[PDB]
Amino acid sequence: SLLKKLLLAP
Amino acid sequence: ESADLRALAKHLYDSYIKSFPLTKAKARAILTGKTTDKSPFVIYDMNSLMMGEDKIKFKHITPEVAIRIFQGCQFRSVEAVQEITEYAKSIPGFVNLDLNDQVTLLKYGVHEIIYTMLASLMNKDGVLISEGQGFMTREFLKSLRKPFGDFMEPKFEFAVKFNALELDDSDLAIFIAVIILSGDRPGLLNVKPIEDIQDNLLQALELQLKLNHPESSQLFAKLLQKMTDLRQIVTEHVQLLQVIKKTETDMSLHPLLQEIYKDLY
Ligand SMILES: Cc1ccc(Oc2ccc3nc(COc4cccc(C(=O)O)c4)n(C)c3c2F)c(C)n1
Repeated sequence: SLLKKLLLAP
Repeated sequence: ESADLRALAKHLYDSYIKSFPLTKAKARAILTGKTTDKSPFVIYDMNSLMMGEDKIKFKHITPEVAIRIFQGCQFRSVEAVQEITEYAKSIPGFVNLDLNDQVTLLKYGVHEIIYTMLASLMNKDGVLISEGQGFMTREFLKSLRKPFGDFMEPKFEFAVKFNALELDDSDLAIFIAVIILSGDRPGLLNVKPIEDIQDNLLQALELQLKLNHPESSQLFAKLLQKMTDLRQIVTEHVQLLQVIKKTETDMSLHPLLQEIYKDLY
């Protein structure tokens, strides 16, 4: 998901 | 330790300042007219909305009026989701949660946080936009054709009551954190670790309010009710959203918002 990607980005 | 709860309070505030470009402190200064900065451009009708097209800068590049305003709110919400995600990741314990639970907390949390923070930018007369470059009057937003003229009134109504509590940015940082760490969001897999984090955040909030608002014993209990209230505001919003998606010939909804709205009430 897009939210997951935002969460994973340092 | 109480000392540790103050350190947590301070950590959240510092993170909050980092994560969110326009704070309540600065927003209130702008709204009251104390800042040395140049005045926001006032949008009070269609003609001034057109003139504002040149003056107001938006971070996102985009090479009828009611629709454009709605799309503008959309894009601001997209920016806000990203700011709020950054802030959530600064809450101790959050990044160590099951990743799908992190997603769930954000999915159900972000709009409640958006409207909490939107209040900071609102008075009874209107709302600050684009980091304070603009001010749109509450009356003009209300004058928009249906269903759009009612898009934001529920939020102004919430903000007027919420702002009467006179929280500051230090209060708000902890309030937001508590909301994000809600153990009762639909579909959470591992509830206890979220409850344990929120329990400590709630202790931090209670002590913050006791020290920062000594004369208002009722504030903590009222804020707990505002958290419940915010869920209703988001519910109403989602419902007016479905009205719009239909009562209008289909417009484009941002994919980040589509993802959030899927299964959202
Ligand atoms: C020149 C100009 C100025 C403004 C403009 O339309 C916009 C552009 C950004 C905006 N930001 C806000 C703040 O209110 C919000 C923000 C986020 C969510 C919600 C909500 O209710 O969900 C409301 N409003 C009203 C905006 C707005 F109306 C356009 C398109 N052009």
